[PDB]
Amino acid sequence: VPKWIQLNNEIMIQKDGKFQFDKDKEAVHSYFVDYINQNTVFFHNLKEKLDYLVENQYYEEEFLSLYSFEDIKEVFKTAYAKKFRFPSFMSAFKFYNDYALKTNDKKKILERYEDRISIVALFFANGDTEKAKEYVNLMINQEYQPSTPTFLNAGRKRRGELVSCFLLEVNDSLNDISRAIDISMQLSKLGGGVSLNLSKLRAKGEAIKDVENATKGVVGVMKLLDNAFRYADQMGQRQGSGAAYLNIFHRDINDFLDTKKISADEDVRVKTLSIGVVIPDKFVELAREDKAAYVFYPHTIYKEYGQHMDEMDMNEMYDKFVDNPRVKKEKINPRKLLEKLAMLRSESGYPYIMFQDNVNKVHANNHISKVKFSNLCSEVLQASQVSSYTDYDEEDEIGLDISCNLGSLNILNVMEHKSIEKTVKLATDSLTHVSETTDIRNAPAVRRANKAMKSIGLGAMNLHGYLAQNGIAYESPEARDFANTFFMMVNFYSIQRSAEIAKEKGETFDQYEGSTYATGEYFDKYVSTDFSPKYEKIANLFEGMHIPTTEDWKKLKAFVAEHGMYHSYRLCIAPTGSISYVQSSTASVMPIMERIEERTYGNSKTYYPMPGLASNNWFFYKEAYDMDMFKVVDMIATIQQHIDQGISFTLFLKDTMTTRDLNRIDLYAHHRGIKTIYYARTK
Amino acid sequence: VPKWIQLNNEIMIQKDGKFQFDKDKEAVHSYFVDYINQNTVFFHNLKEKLDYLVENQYYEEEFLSLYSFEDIKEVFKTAYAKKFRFPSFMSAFKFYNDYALKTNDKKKILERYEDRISIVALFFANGDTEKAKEYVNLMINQEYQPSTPTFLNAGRKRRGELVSCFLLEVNDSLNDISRAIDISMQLSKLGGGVSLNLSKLRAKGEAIKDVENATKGVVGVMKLLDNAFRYADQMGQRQGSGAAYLNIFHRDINDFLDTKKISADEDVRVKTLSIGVVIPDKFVELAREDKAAYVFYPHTIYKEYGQHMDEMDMNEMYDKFVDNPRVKKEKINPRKLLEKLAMLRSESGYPYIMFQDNVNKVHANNHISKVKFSNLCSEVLQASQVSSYTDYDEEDEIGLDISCNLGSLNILNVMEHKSIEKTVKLATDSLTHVSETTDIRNAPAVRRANKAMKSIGLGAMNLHGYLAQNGIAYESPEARDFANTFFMMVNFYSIQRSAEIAKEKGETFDQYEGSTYATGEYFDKYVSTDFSPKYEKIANLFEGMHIPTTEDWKKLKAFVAEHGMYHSYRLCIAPTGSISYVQSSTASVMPIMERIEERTYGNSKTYYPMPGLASNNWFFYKEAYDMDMFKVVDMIATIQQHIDQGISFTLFLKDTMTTRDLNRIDLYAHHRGIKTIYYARTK
Amino acid sequence: TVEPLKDDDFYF
Amino acid sequence: TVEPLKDDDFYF
Ligand SMILES: Nc1ncnc2c1ncn2[C@@H]1O[C@H](COP(=O)(O)OP(=O)(O)OP(=O)(O)O)[C@@H](O)[C@H]1O
Ligand SMILES: Nc1ncnc2c1ncn2[C@@H]1O[C@H](COP(=O)(O)OP(=O)(O)OP(=O)(O)O)[C@@H](O)[C@H]1O
Ligand SMILES: Cc1cn([C@H]2C[C@H](O)[C@@H](COP(=O)(O)OP(=O)(O)OP(=O)(O)O)O2)c(=O)[nH]c1=O
Ligand SMILES: Cc1cn([C@H]2C[C@H](O)[C@@H](COP(=O)(O)OP(=O)(O)OP(=O)(O)O)O2)c(=O)[nH]c1=O
Ligand SMILES: [Mg+2]
Ligand SMILES: [Mg+2]
Repeated sequence: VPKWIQLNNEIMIQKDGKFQFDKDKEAVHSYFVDYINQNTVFFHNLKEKLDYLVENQYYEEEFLSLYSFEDIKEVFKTAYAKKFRFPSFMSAFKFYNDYALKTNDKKKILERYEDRISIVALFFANGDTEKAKEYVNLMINQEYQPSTPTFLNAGRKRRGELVSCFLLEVNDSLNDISRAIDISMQLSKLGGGVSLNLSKLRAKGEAIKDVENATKGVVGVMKLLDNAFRYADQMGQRQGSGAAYLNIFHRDINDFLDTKKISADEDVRVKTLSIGVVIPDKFVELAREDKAAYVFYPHTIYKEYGQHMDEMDMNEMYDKFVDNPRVKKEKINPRKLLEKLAMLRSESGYPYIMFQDNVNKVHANNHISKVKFSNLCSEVLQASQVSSYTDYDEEDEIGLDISCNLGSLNILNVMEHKSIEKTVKLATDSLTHVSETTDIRNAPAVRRANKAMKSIGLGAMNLHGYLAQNGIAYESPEARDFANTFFMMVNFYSIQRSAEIAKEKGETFDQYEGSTYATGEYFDKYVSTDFSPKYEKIANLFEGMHIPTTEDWKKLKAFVAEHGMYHSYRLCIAPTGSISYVQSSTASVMPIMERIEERTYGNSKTYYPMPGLASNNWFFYKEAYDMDMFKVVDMIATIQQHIDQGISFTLFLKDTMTTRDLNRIDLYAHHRGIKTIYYARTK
Repeated sequence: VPKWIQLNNEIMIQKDGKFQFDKDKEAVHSYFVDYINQNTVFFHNLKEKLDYLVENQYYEEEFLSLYSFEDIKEVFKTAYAKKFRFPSFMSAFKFYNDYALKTNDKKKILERYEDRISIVALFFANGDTEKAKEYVNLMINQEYQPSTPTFLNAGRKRRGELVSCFLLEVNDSLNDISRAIDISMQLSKLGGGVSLNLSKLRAKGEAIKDVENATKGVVGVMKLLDNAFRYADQMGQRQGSGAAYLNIFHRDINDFLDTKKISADEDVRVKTLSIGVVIPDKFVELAREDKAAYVFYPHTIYKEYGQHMDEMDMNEMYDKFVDNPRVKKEKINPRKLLEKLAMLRSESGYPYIMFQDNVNKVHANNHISKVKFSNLCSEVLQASQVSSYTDYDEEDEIGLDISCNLGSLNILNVMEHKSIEKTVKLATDSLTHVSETTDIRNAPAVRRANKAMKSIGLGAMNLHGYLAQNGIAYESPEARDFANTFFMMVNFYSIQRSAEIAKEKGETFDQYEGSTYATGEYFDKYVSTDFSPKYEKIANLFEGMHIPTTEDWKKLKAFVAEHGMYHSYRLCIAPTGSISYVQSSTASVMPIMERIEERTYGNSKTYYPMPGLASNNWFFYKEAYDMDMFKVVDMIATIQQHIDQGISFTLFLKDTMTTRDLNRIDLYAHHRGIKTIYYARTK
Repeated sequence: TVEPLKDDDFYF
Repeated sequence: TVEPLKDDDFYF
């Protein structure tokens, strides 16, 4: 057993009835001194290292060619001047096992944390040395963490795409289904997760060219997609992961849900495809009143009205569909369907829940389209337009797919440095650069939507960590007050940066004029309401930082009306799992699952205490399974009111909880304005 | 129990020690008088019936509009002038349950046999009333039978494609694999069987973009294809059928064969995909000498030589591949592989066996390409060129994909009418019309190859029926003598018709100049050898018909040299599964499986004696399982010397035959020039 | 543990 | 049943 691993395992060995938390610093120091320094390649100078990395097909020479070697040396010195030290063994282990560049044989280490940070900053700056230094300071201070794809692949010749989340609309035709399979395989080949909307596919038993009962429904396409994702499993290094979304009013909803039953037959069972359900307010209203509900055949609706069922307003068109003899529908029990969803989530954690009306009542780009589904992580909520892929030698009608490149603010580090504005603006710049340099040449809708909408996702992490290290309970009203103020500030500064970028480039996103930003309806609550902390304790946390007021929001509204917005979507809180160890932070805005994380790496078990965990803050590091999910919903709803996209919201359930408790949590989240529910985790 | 079923079931009730074969005429008479005449939609005259059929979206008006109604009436009168009577219950039952046009509710019969034949003749003639009458006489005499797709769909608005056999080349890339899946689904949607060549795909454990052990091999692509064919089930009435072919020297050959093992894991099993193996002479030579053989990784060969492994001559390149260090190969036992093939064919009847050198030593279009694989029925053997499907917005490099429309001569009726030449020429004209009227909108390579090659397949059926009804044993030398003479005459007249069509249209098939027809190397054996019957009994069967001599073949060779050839391929003997009942003929050129065919339709069982079966010829109707498979191989090889494409050759094995017997049968077929082996049927 | 909704889980 | 192929099985 490695010496550092033995030191780490001493964490759990109680001394004086207390965990030996100081053993992790010794564990990380031993890990470095005994493995990392030994296995780190030696280079006489930075010039030689850069030459070796470029010539040996490790780095892309184009982005490094925009700087004189003096500027590159200055940037690397800026990264190294901080003398950054990993506070725990797990942070350094995760970095040097996942993100640190290694020789082609995976035997030696070519990049340190400073080297990766400097390369990422130089890639972001796009030839600006001062901007590169600012990015280096942001990342080395760990105020901002680029998403795993960007952090790992930026500046590397043999790299996947820096965007890893894609949403695909599928039209009701064989050409569209085949193109969807091809695009999913192409995108999974790039390492990105693919979410597909299957609500426009006709249900099982529908006619194909005036021949009845010919359609296999969404389950056959689901089997096709599951096999496609299994085949394009990223060369075996990471199994292909895809998500399928179906509106609850789709006739195949019960068959769609049954694909995740354990007892499901292997023919119908889908193994590697995640499933989410889009629930309009109409379904919740029907279930609340216990009224018999109907699920519709999409193709009958399309023929009767000329539009897709998910392209129409269900809250208004449900009665018309029920009263239309030319629309085929199946009677269902809405409460039975809700209970089936709860039981399926308890057994497997699926499906994801998207509350469509919660998403679209605040959606700023409803003129472009309503939000119909989410991504594989359930935090992407953007307008999409379905593409029409025609026969060979015909012209395809390319629509708008969804993709956003992610980055996370480190809430603890941002608050400690009092740099919400600067960090948010720099992260927005880096995400804009990543979006601009991204070009998928096998997903026409994805490429077109990336060019037209310029969507980015700026997330946050270490909310529970920051609160616990400041003596604030995650479920307390003070925690919600802090989240309200912090995310209001984040939204304000991201909007300001988007407007500044639009002014500098003299260009907004496609169809901005019809958005709520253009009309000013977006800023109504910000100009009419105040979001400064209501608790003196929280207000003190923001000392030295300007909290935007109603006057500031009015000025920002006027500025946006004058100059517009560059990004259709800016903020989305993704789960941010792997890089949380490197950042030494709690994942996303969710509460911690366990105070100390027990992991197995090889035959050696590693112990990871929650970042900042200690005797004096043990009580504030309350585990998620012990919290009231209603309070977690309150926190997420407080945060979600300042996020234009969704928040990846996992539910942490105890094994004693019945399906009724899960249903109550779902209904409260829908009541509280929650947009999506990611996972039902049971302890 | 219907009266006709009761009469038919009286066949097996032996009276006086003999079967009551005369009950079938009574059975068919009762069937007609009590079901068909009752359930036939009544029209006052042909004009009203045609107007009703065209108005109700039954008959396409494009082909009918080419004729004045007087011409259509004359053609229909010609069809009815024969007073055609179905000789057995099964023929009429098959026609009126599979091919007769029925109302949309499937309750009434709109088409009689004469109406269907007249519609097909009008479709063939393309406005030529005399040509239409000739086609009506040809089909009503049952000398020529259009294939099930052409016969069923011709002249129908709802009709699918008249071509049903498709061969696709798959290039070694994700784009090409996705395009192959899409094209397979598109062609299955049309109801045609799709065969894919997987020999170009790199083996499992090969590198993708300098990333080793990333490729999943041909079995992952096979799983994708199996799911695609399962999804495109053609309404489910006929499950989607696809075949995958792999070269025996491919690395994945063992895994390719393991997909058909019953013991195979379900994640590897491919339920709906038939598998064929392409065996070059090199493999047989290696197994004969018991030498250790190697299976090669295709991508290593492609990188080393810039050409695909299956695009090279293995008999010339095997030693170079073995001696080349840059080529990756693993050792195998050729005799163990042959035994595994025999065991798999005994257990499941798979894989199909294609003897590549047997096919390509007589292939006339080796300049275009060698024949690398076969179709789902194992009789299509044509040159193919793989396509290069590139990224979206990139132009594709469309190759040549194989397809042919099928027709069968009725040997018994062609010999009774002494109309080999006229029947062959009319069948060639009809096949050419079907080929010219085909346009596949989602298979660019299929459509391009159809335009360029103009390949047709003219088969034959009722060989065993004709021989038995003439006192000739199937395995006897006289049977092979008759087959030799008859198929030599068929080849002569099909070549003459192809040359005449080329002269009339002024065009040959693409790349005809480099073919063996152009250089005259095709006619060497015909100008040097006489194919007249060597037995007086056989020579008498051809009395009244002119048997081409060496002088006639010299004249035809000169004529072809002058005018060229319109078709790259003319003759292929397909199984002719269900349309043989309508013609009251034995299936293809294979020997009959049973003397009396017992089948259960609905809840009543029916008996079908072999056509012409009686006490006098009972012994000549020897069943295939009782036949010496060596004599069947001899007969098929005799026929195959006059067929430019392959022949669907099913092996009929007794349960007592060991795997060594099957291996010996395959080795004798390879020795005798057999191109393909279709199925291993065990009694 | 499957338990049914009781018409009050829809109100908060 | 399964029996091996002998050398004479490749000649006719
Ligand atoms: N916790 C840590 N995180 C990251 N790097 C570390 C850590 N501990 C040690 N290192 C690396 O190991 C090197 C040697 O560590 P050590 O504590 O012996 O340094 P030193 O001689 O005291 O000086 P300095 O740390 O300023 O370089 C450090 O320079 C740093 O590169
Ligand atoms: N075996 C058969 N095959 C095809 N059609 C048949 C057959 N038997 C009867 N029919 C159809 O049923 C009609 C009535 O048959 P039936 O034998 O009673 O006729 P018919 O009055 O004796 O004279 P004809 O044989 O000239 O029709 C026939 O005219 C023909 O249309
Ligand atoms: C071809 C085919 C389609 N489908 C389903 C998937 C598609 O969403 C749906 C429509 O297929 P389409 O490709 O749109 O067929 P079509 O356009 O020719 O017929 P229509 O005019 O009615 O649109 O049918 C199957 O389930 N199985 C099949 O084999
Ligand atoms: C993308 C991908 C390809 N493959 C297989 C299918 C193809 O036949 C083969 C080649 O893939 P390609 O799509 O051709 O990959 P590439 O051309 O970018 O890389 P290279 O030039 O090195 O070939 O790899 C997989 O098995 N899994 C995958 O995820
Ligand atoms: Mg359609
Ligand atoms: Mg390639």
